[PDB]
Amino acid sequence: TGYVGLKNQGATCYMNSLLQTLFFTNQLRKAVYMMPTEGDDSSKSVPLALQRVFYELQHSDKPVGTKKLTKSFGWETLDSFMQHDVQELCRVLLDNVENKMKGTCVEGTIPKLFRGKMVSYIQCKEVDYRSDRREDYYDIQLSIKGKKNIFESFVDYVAVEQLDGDNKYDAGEHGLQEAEKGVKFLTLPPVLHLQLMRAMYDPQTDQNIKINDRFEFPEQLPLDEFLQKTDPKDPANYILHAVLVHSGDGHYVVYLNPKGDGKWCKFDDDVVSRCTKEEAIEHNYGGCTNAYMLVYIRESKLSEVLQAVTDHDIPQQLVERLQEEKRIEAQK
Ligand SMILES: COc1cnccc1-c1ccc(C(=O)N2CC[C@@H](C(=O)N3CCC(O)(Cn4cnc5c(ccn5C)c4=O)CC3)[C@H](c3ccccc3)C2)s1
Repeated sequence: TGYVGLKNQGATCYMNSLLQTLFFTNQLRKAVYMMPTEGDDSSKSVPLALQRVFYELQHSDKPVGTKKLTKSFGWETLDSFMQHDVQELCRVLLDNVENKMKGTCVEGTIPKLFRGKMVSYIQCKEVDYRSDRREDYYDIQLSIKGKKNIFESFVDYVAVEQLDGDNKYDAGEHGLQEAEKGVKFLTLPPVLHLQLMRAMYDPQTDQNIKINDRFEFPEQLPLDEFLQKTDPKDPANYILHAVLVHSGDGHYVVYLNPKGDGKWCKFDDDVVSRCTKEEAIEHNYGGCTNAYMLVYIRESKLSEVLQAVTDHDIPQQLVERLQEEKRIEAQK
């Protein structure tokens, strides 16, 4: 493979899977390295700690650890991971980084990479009144129960809902109204984080029940037909980068093809093996082991996103600090 694993330090669950997905977002990695953590607290700093994991992933020949990172964002006490969805762990990390990059030359990399735009509208069926609000989004949550595949989930996602008796829209001056609500996509970003809604509410066992149902997703994904305006110059065609997997009800795993080239690996904690396309994609449709999150890259943008990273893409200042820091760790 040429690729190093992560040590599975706590019940950090999905974290290793997420870290790897993020690491192989090369345009993100190289921005991360440029963050000015010169005088950042060694242990309190989330942005430092991420630089450390990345550094190590790029250099270590031996499984990489996460303790200082876990501690940094204070997710240690058991339940810290269970209580949160994978996209929340993402948000925490990216938000920290987004903010650290403020006032620098790499200011703006996060939104640049992950933020798409969207419109929620309410349209009264009988009256002229229409509310329009554009929203930003860094990730998309798809319904799967009773959907075959991505297309059916996306369909549902932009589906029109009717606001009738009881759910009647309060149209302000025009009282209650039969009205229809929907969402529609203005843009998609270079990198597309999709989460599949496999946990749902239990009015019985009162826990999060996992839906192991088959759900189908393609290696290539066209989305122009979900846009308002399409663009000939750059269509919304997406390339499958990463499949975050979970089996049971739990072991966590992630398949990547880091260069987007269909050369897949399986990343299970310390153990990284090359794997077949089948093992990565169809084998994880489900029906138990199955995907819960996908990562697509916009074909047009692959080469900037997955731009090559050299060892000289780490500031030598940063290297110095980490090397010293590693050295001083000398147990009798
Ligand atoms: C015995 O306890 C242990 C001891 N030692 C180590 C580990 C444990 C464990 C304890 C519990 C484990 C477990 O099995 N859990 C808990 C976490 C949970 C998890 O990893 N999640 C991330 C993916 C997730 O966010 C995806 N997602 C995001 N947003 C959503 C939905 C649905 C609606 N919305 C708005 C959604 O499904 C769901 C939660 C697991 C899971 C996996 C797949 C599908 C559903 C749910 C279920 S493992």
